[PDB]
Amino acid sequence: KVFGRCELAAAMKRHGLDNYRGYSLGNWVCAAKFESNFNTQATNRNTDGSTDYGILQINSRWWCNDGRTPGSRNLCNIPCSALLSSDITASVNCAKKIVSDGNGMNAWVAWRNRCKGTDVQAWIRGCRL
Ligand SMILES: CC(=O)N[C@@H]1[C@@H](O)[C@H](O[C@@H]2O[C@H](CO)[C@@H](O[C@@H]3O[C@H](CO)[C@@H](O)[C@H](O)[C@H]3NC(C)=O)[C@H](O)[C@H]2NC(C)=O)[C@@H](CO)O[C@H]1O
Ligand SMILES: [Cl-]
Ligand SMILES: [Cl-]
Ligand code: NA
Repeated sequence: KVFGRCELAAAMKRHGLDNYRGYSLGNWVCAAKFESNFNTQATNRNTDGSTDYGILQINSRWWCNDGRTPGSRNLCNIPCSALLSSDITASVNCAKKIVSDGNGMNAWVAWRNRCKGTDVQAWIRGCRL
């Protein structure tokens, strides 16, 4: 599923991401935009053999099991394919654990390089929230 911008904003708010660990909703929408282009089915292989999955590009070295990332963990206790669903529940629940793990939203490379320190509120302009 390719979400609309305000559609995804509404979904993340309902699932409790707006100001989760202090990160306003626009941060999460900006992260999703540049990680996946709002596409729940996005996948991308990394040089270390791991793969990033879903709307928030959650990585199989740490967070989910995809059966092909040796020596990895599965800290969200979830198959990585669950992160590709049109229902973003699994991705949001896992994202809450990632952002709580010490480095905040710096765990998302695209967030650090393209959202951090910008006017992220613009990502929820015009949305009925
Ligand atoms: C969205 C996503 O999947 N991002 C991936 C990053 O999570 C991952 O970075 C590494 O993440 C782990 C887990 O959070 C980091 O380990 C944690 O480090 C903190 C700070 O030192 C420490 O307090 C925690 O105890 C420790 N947790 C565990 C379970 O060990 C690790 O430092 C990150 N590595 C970095 C930032 O280089 C990166 C790299 O695999 O991939 C992203 O896609
Ligand atoms: Cl915001
Ligand atoms: Cl933080
Ligand atoms: Na894994």
